[PDB]
Amino acid sequence: NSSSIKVVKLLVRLSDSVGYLFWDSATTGYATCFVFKGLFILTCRHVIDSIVGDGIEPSKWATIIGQCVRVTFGYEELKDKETNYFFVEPWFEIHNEELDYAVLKLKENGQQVPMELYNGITPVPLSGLIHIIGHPYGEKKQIDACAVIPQGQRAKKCQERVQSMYTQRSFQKIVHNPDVITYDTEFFFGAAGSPVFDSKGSLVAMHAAGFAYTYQNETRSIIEFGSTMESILLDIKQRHKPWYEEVFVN
Amino acid sequence: GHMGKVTKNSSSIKVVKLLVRLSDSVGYLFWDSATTGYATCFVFKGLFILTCRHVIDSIVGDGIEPSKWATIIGQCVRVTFGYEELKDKETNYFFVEPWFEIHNEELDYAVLKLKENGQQVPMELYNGITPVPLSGLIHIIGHPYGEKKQIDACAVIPQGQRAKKCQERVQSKKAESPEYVHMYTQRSFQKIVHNPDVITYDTEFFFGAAGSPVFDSKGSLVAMHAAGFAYTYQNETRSIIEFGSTMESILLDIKQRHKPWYEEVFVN
Repeated sequence: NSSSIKVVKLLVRLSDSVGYLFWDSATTGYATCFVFKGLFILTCRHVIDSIVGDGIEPSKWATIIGQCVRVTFGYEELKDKETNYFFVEPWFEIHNEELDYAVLKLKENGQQVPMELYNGITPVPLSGLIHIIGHPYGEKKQIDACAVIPQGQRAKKCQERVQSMYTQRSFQKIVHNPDVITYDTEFFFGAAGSPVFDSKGSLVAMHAAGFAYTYQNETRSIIEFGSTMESILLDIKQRHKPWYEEVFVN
Repeated sequence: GHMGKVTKNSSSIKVVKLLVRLSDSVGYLFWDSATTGYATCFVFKGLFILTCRHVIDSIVGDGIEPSKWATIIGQCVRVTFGYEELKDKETNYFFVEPWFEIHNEELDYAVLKLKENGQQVPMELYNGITPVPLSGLIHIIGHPYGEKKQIDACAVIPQGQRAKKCQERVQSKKAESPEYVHMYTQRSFQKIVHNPDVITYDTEFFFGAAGSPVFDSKGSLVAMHAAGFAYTYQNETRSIIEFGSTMESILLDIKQRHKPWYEEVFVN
C-alpha cells in the first residue's frame, strides 16, 4: 500500500488539476472533476442529473449548468471551499449514461487553467495499487492509495462481503464489465469524478460510485468502481468524432 | 479496506505536499566497512542527522574498541538525500564527521554530523516538540529494503492494545502448523508493551527502514522508526507490530544527558 516519493511528487502536482464542482440553485450539491483536455473538464453523468433535477427538458440543461455550476481547483483547506472558482460555459454535448461521464467547458476569467491530465491512453492495471484524488464527503482535497479488485474476483469478493439492501443479482452490471475498474477505497461517498491513476501516476480511470450500507452507525461500502479512460475516450472517438478531431489531434 | 474495523489510510493533499517537502530531508545512509549495509536517517538540527543506535552497532562491528568507533564512522558512512530512483542510490553523498557522542541504547537513537563537501544540506525536520498521538494515522518516510525513498501511511496501535493485538496475531498464525516461529525474544517484546517512550503501529517498513522519520496525521515529526517483531510463516517474513522512539523521549534524554551540547546547538 506504500508508494515511492517520486510517484507521490508526481501525484501532488497532478492534484492541482483535480477540482471541486459545486452548485447552489434549485438543487444544491457537489462533485469532483478534473481537467481533461484544454479548457474541458470531465466528471460523472449522474452529477449532471443531480445538477439539473428531475422533470426538466434537455433543451434547458446547458443553460442551467452555465448558471449555477462553479469549479475550484485550490480547495485544500476549509477556507478555500468556495473561492477562486471558474464558471462553466452553457454547453453540454459530450456525455454517456452507460459509461457515466460528462464533459464541461470552463470559462476563462483571467486565471491559470490547470494542466491537462490526459497525456494519452494508458492501459488499465489488472491488479496492484492505484491512487484516487478527489473531494470525498465534499471535504478538502484528498488522495487515497487503493487495492484493485481483479475482474475475475469481482463475483467472489461481493458474495463474500454480503455473507460476512442488495443481492448478487444487483452487481450484474460490473461483475463482467471490462469497461470499469473495481477497487476498495475510502472515497465511496461524493467522490464521483475523482481521477484514478495507476501505480506510476498515469491517469487510467474516473471513479464513478459505490454501494453504501450502514454498520455500527457508520456508513461503509461493499465495492467501488470507475469508468476506464480507455472506454471513455473510445466512446468519444466513436460518438463525437468531429469534436474529437477538433480538440485532440490538432 | 472497508470490511472490518479500519482506520482511515487516506491523507489530505496539503499534508501530502508537506510530507513530500520533508522527504528531501530523509536520507539513505549506506556504509562499506567490515560489513556492508544500509539504513535511513534524517536531518535533525542544522548539520546534525539522526538515525538508530543499532545501526552504529552494525557499522562498527562486534569487539571493536570504542575509541575507534568515531574514526570508523567518519571513514565508511555515506548519506544521500536524492535516492528516489535506482540510479541515484549512491550518488551525491555526504560524508560524516568522525564524531559519535550523542546516543542511547534503550531509546535506540544516534546523532551524527554531516560534513559540508559542497552539497546542499537539507532542511532540518525538528521544529518543536509535538505530542505523540494515542491513535489514528501516521506517515513513515524512509528507504525500506534499501529501495528508493518511499512513504507509508500507517495505523497507530494504542498502547493499551499492545499486549492484546500482538497476542491475537500470535495465536492466530501459531495455532496453524508447527513450522511457525518468532525471530525475536520475549524479553525484547516486553520492553515496549507498557513503554510510553515508543509509539507502535502497523506498517510495511519493517525492514532496513531503521531511522525513518514518523510524522503525525498533520505532518509534524513525532517519532523515529526503530524496528519490528518479525515472524516467518510459509517461508514469508511478516511482522507482528512495529515501533519507534518518540522525539519527546529522545529530546528529553538529550537535555538530561548532554545539556552542554543541547544548549550549544538548540538555544544559541
